Amino acid sequence: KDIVLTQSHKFMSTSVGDRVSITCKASQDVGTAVAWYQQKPGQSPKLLIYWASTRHTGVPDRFTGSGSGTDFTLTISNVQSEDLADYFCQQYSSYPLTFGAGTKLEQVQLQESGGELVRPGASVKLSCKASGYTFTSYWINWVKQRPGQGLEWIGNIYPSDSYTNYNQKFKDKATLTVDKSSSTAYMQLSSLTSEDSAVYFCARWGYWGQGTLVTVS
Repeated sequence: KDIVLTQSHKFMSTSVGDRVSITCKASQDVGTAVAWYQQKPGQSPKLLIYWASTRHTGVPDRFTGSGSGTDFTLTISNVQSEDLADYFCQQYSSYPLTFGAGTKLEQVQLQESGGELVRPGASVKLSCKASGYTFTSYWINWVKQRPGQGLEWIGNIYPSDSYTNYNQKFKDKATLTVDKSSSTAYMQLSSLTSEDSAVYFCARWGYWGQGTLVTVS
């Protein structure tokens, strides 16, 4: 059974200066293979914490993470205006990678392209141009985010040899490939329906692309 992460507060209210804690409980033991992300409207998720309690490069000391096993916590000590955003936990213990549903608090580069209007039933090809690091040394992941909804992992690919892993839910709907020469990863989706309309992100450890919007209509 897929690992389910539960963040019990879709919304949390706070005031500038306050301390806030958001929790995430895993349906299964995930060791400390948990990451926390911040995401603001119209922007891509930003990595805050990984391995449950390690702060990512450039994240203010205001953010701390803790926990192991099934219970994890993200704490922001002295809330600032710029911290008002959605927060998501994610586990990377085993496939399929999964995310919590989100809590709304109130030189590496990946450039995506390809998103547009597409006719139902047809196919679309999304691209993700990687730069600023060695393309063949990091797994590239693709994630789907339907407007106003949460994150769903589609699958990943190792560029050196194109080994792939797919979320069973997407096993034939999508195919992942790369072009080593231009450092770009691609994802093609077939038999499109409105359930496929969404923003699609490519991401490697630590960095997400800006997202590309696919609209089936």
